[PDB]
Amino acid sequence: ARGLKKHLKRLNAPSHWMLDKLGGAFAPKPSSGPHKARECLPLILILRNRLKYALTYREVQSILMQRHIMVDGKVRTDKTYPAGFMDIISIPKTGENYRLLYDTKGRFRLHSVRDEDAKFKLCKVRSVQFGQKGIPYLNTYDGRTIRYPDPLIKANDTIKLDLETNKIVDFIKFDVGNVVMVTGGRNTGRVGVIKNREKHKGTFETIHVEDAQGHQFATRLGNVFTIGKGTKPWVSLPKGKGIKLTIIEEQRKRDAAAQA
Amino acid sequence: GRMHSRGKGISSSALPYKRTPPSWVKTAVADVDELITKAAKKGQMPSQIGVLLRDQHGIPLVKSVTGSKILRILKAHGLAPEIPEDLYFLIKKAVAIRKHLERNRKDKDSKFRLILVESRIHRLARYYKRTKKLPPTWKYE
Amino acid sequence: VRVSVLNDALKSMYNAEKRGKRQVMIRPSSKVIIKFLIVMQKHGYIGEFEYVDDHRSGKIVVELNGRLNKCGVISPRFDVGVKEIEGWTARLLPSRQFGYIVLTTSAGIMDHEEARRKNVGGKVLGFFY
Amino acid sequence: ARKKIQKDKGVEPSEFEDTVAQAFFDLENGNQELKSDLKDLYINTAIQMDVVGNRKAVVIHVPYRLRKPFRKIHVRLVRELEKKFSGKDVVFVATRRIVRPPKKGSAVQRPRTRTLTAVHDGILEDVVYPAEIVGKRVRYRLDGAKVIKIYLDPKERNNTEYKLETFSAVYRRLCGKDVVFEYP
Amino acid sequence: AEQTEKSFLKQPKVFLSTKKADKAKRPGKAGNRFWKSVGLGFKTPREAIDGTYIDKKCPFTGTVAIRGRIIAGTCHSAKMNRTIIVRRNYLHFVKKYQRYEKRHSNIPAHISPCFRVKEGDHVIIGQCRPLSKTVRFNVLKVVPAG
RNA sequence: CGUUACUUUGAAGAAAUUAGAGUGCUCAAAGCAAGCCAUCGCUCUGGAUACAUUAGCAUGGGAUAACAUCAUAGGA
Ligand SMILES: [K+]
Ligand SMILES: [K+]
Repeated sequence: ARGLKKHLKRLNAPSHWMLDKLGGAFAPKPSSGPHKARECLPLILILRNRLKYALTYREVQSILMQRHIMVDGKVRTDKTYPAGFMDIISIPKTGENYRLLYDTKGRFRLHSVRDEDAKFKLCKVRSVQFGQKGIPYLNTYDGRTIRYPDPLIKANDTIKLDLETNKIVDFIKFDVGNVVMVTGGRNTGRVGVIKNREKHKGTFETIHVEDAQGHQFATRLGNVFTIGKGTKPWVSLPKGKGIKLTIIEEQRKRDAAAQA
Repeated sequence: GRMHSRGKGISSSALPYKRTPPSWVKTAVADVDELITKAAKKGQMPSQIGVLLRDQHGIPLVKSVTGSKILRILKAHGLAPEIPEDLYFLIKKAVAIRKHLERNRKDKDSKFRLILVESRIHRLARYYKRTKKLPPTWKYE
Repeated sequence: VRVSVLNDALKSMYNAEKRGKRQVMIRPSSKVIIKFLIVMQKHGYIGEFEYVDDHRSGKIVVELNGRLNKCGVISPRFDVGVKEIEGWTARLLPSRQFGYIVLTTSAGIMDHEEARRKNVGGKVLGFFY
Repeated sequence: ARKKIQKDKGVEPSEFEDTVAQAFFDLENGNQELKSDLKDLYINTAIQMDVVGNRKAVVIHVPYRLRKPFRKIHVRLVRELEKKFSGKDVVFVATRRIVRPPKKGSAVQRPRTRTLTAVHDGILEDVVYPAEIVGKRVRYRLDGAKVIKIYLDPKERNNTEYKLETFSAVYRRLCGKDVVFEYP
Repeated sequence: AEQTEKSFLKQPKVFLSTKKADKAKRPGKAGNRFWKSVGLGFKTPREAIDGTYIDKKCPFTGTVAIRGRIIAGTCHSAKMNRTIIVRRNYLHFVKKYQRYEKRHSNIPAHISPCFRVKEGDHVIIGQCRPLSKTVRFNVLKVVPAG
């Protein structure tokens, strides 16, 4: 190619979007923004496929051009805006607030949150280093730069950001024993506590996580997001509570529900 | 099988099960060791030293009495041959055949046997170079 | 030359069992042959066997009980994962009810069922049924 | 009164070991053959264990370089020490170091005389020293038992006739292998 | 002794003509020879720290960084200026016949003067930026054949 | 402060295709829908899972096997 791609073929769209195969030749190509294209949930999908507010592309445009949707406290009119993990989606007309979390099957789920709980997001620190003028600055995986961060904050940390004031109100150090959520790979959406961190020089670092029921899983450092200090996450979790179920137990639940 | 013939002989010596000296052996260990040293001093090779210690002395097997092998004992006292004995004998055979062919040109059979002898020499020299009992650049011509 | 002592042991045992002999002598002896013979004895396919020490490669005298149909080696010792045990047993065993494939595993020398029980793969030594 | 026995490291000698040491001290200059060789005698450890033959047996450890001088005086000492403790078949077995097998992350040559096998064969040779080993046979029974059969020399039969079961028990405890003895 | 070129050869960003020379300072400071640990658990050879050679492609005293693959092998050729051929030997599995065949790969690697190597030595190379048309590796450890 | 093969487990190995869970498009090939006594709504509805040579990364194992050594140990 002689430049950037503008189109996303529907077959080549992320599989967690759960787009259907015959809905068209194309999928919404996510715009550049805070989250990666392959790891985000675009606004058009949230509005039409998930919340059912809109029925068409044009209806999503109509809703967004009314300035009805705020992402993390700010009005977005781009339909392909890449909304991502832990983002607050608020509609200050119906009075509903949503935190974009992962279910245990790797798919973004709009989790309803309280009005007070929609006043902060959780960000993962990507790096800490000196900017111009020798001023220390923090950057996250959701594209934010924060200057003069707390010196106790290091890379891979989780900071609590107040959307109203745009400051770090609290932070969590990436340590063994902190409850985490996996945001990438086959364990996406799984919640557990870190048991040990296995480091290997020159290559990716492996984190060993054990969930509440005792199942153990391992994932790379880049796919781990701390959500609480200790065994108590700072945000509310979806109904699964991050506890992945085997297909046999899912069938048990379905059989019990049908029997009732 | 013979390496360079179809002969399938199985004639060989059979060492006794008892690895300790028979009670009738009374020669002290140092005695047999210095006997070996004199034997190598005239120029005998370990095979001949063993033969003489077997048939002219009350020593059935050196290893049973002393606890070591003849070549090891000679190496300990610095009398081991430079070229290993089997290679020495093969080279002697090769030079004898080469002299005979320098007198006899029509002897094609002896030429074939010389080819076999030199093949054996190359095999054994390769093994000795790999085991570092020969100079790394040791060459036969 | 002697390339596989296990093959000679198993082939001599097979020939002796076919001949109706009640004793077969194995030479040379080896730890792998004694370990294969222990598996064979555990499954009841042979009786007593005796290692004879001759200050060399040993000898084994095995009692035969007429329960052997065939024992053989697989050469080469192909790498067999736990998942390929089914294919190997289909290839080599008379039925899914009887017969054993002997594997060399880092957990030890064992039959394929015991290898499944510990989920350990390895290399195939042979078979007997 | 603390010279004949020397623990490898400064261990407290068990009471039976001190009794054996006292017996050695009282037997130093008893006889002409009891002296002129007992000067270079040193014992590591002596323990006493019961045997099935209704008697009892005592083993004697040795620093392994006076082993042969010990062998030369083995028969006489066996008599004397047995007289010192009648009903206690006395066996004189040297002390050998069994080393753990080398790992892949090691380049040690691990002398084969320090491996467990060679140690056990040396031990079995030392425990029946008045007799000589003519043949070794190992039986693998159906239940997995590994019973070892050793053929002793037909000569010295009476010299090693009633020590067979005590030898079996000694090799059972200090080595851990089932053992029976026969005569060609 | 090392000035064998038509140009002076200096370590970049090291001031040799400094007036306030000092030996207790870190490498590259006060006219000290610059050197670095390559990381990845590899010790810096003492002949690189005490050397007088100037090699910009040296992993320990040059400007190259070791990042990417770490490959073992055997010195197959050492007839080039500071560059050797590393032969890697490996088994290629043939699926249909369930067997293996022997295959080899010739990897050019830059070798710094801190190592002396001969054909047959066991070497450890680490991936670096392209140093020439065919070279993307730097010798990091040399084990003699004996 | 000897490697490697081999094996085990883990992470990856796009989607679509394949295998396969659910679901009465009237059936079916399909599709990823839908279902609920009828509900100004609800089921957080569902939109699983498996497979994926070889090569690469990591974990445990060392039986089998390969290579390198393997009495100046001149050992500590
Ligand atoms: K391009
Ligand atoms: K002969």
